[PDB]
Amino acid sequence: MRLAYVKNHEIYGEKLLGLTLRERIEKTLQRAGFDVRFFDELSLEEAEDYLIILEPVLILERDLLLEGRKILVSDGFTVGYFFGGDFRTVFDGNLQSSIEKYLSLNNLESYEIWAIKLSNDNLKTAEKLLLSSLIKAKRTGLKPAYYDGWIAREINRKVSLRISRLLADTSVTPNQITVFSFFLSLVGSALFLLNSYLTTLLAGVIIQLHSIIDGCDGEIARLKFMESKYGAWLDGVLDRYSDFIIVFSITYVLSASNPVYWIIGFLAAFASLMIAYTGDKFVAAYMRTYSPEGFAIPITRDFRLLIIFACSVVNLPSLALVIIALLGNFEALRRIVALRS
Amino acid sequence: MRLAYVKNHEIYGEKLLGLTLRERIEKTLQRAGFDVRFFDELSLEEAEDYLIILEPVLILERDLLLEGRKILVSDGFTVGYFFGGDFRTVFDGNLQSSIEKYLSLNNLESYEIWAIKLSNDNLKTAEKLLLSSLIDGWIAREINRKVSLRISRLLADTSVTPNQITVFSFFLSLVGSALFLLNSYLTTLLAGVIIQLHSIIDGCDGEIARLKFMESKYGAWLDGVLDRYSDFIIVFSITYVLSASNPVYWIIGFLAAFASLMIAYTGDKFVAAYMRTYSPEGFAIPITRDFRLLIIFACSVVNLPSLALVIIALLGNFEALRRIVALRSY
Ligand SMILES: Nc1ccn([C@@H]2O[C@H](COP(=O)(O)O)[C@@H](O)[C@H]2O)c(=O)n1
Ligand SMILES: [Ca+2]
Ligand SMILES: [Ca+2]
Repeated sequence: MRLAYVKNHEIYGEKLLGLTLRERIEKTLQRAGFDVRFFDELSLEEAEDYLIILEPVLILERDLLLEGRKILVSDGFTVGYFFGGDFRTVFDGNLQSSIEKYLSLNNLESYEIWAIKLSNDNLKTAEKLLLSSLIKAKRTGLKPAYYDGWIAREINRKVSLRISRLLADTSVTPNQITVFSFFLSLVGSALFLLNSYLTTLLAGVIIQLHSIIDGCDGEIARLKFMESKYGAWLDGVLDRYSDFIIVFSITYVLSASNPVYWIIGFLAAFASLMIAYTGDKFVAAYMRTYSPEGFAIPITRDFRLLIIFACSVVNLPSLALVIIALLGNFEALRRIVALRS
Repeated sequence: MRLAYVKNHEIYGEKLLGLTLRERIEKTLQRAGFDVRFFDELSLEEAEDYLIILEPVLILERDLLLEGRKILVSDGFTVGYFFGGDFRTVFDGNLQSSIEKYLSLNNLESYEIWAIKLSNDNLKTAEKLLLSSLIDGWIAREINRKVSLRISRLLADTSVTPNQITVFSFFLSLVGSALFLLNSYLTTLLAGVIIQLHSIIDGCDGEIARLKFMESKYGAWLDGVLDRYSDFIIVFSITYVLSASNPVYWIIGFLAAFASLMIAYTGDKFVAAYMRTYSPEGFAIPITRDFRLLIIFACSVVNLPSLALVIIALLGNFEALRRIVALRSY
């Protein structure tokens, strides 16, 4: 057992994006493997490790790991104290004094964690930073199947985070967003079948909307601590259905004009599914996030859907199939070669 | 650090399926987290734990776990002694005496492990049991393994690696696919046979990996990836030929390919998300890879590969859907 002692402050009672700052620090520290104790006056109980947090803080990092004596800091400011079990031998019933003594006996290295000290002044800033911590990027401490591609990071998350901000104050769940997003991909696919510029343009727009909103399920999951194994599985599975059905619809319409597009469609669908499969099979076999260093063809899902959108607005959905088939199949083969080392 | 002391025996020098019995017990005990010491006369070094093996044995368990002092037995026969660090406080330079003493101070429980005591008599039996200890579905396990183990038995005494088998297996699937493209009953029949051969041989990579301690993460990744390529290319080849007679088969082929890929994806995504093997506890539609290839083989021998596409498209898509619903609880 590891104990996290958190000193009470009235500001913890304030709600930030659907949860009190109190439950936020509680849930983050629990995820980090600590039993939490809020206190006005500290009474020390037995544990292997002690984490002490005196000033009100919002922890933004996702995968906090605490091994060995350290002082936790955020931009030079002390966030909390991580003391060893031997703190018992020092504690004299006065917290202020006992910390002073323990620090004089030890030479604690400072350790940087992503956090923001809470004040009545800067909650708007806390909100902005909390939202920014929801993206799938190694910078946040998250450890997903794989991280956001460049389009996701610089285009799509900018929009979806603003949607998630509004959803945070509702009862909407991640699984509901995942299913709704899947449904949107079906609407887009149906629009392709109507075989006209107007509906093809609309299909493209709705597919890019789908791409954006598909980021909200993960954002809300992380934002309200509603992540689940099934949720991660379902989101991946339905994204595969979406990718296939979108290509199927475009291919089906085009095949009336030239049967050669069945071949291109087959290859585009295969490529789309295999970019996802090579990544998830990596996680399955290696038990770590898939995240290659250096060169890689940008043909992850955020790119594929943007390409479908762009080609659709100029009424050339056929071109999207060609690009995905080419780029996607080359990237899959490249991944095979690159991973051997 | 934990030390495994293994008494020398001439029988350890004999090769069993590509490795000496010495190398086998060494690698098994290393995998289990022990540093190995072969000995005629025992000299004790410092460690948290001691494992002592006096009689020549082949250990068949792959994930051996030793927590707390025990006597290791196989069908009542003592395989080895697992003593605590305090054995140091007892050891007097004579192994026989020290074991007697340590056992009189302790009341060790017996712990059952899968192993076989080695003699010049039962090495044929050792080979059979070792092959049997090497672990896509019920067809794979209960039909195909009967043939693949016999192939793996022969490959074990060569330098062939799991990755080489995986790539050769992939190549066979391409040969089968090419045969479908030639569009005649004879070549469709041959395609079916080669696809089932591919199914059988594809299990050899895992057998050889475990048998020769050559498992790797990349090997597991590569087999899965190339199996997806194979499933797609086989269906593509059948569909392409059929599309000449009726374009509706493009649709069925599309659905058969998707189904094949999604059965694999739902399974591997499960491992990625849950960090456990995917294994339903009750009913499931039998449409894992071993079944799919058998269906293609069977339909091909009566010149109806089109029926294989319909069956895979139907069973595979329903099974994917079933998994979605079922896992909402699991
Ligand atoms: N229904 C959902 C959707 C996403 N998630 C979480 O979000 C991750 C995916 O993030 P994105 O949706 O932002 O790409 C999943 O792997 C899982 O950790 C979830 O837990 N339940
Ligand atoms: Ca999503
Ligand atoms: Ca396989």
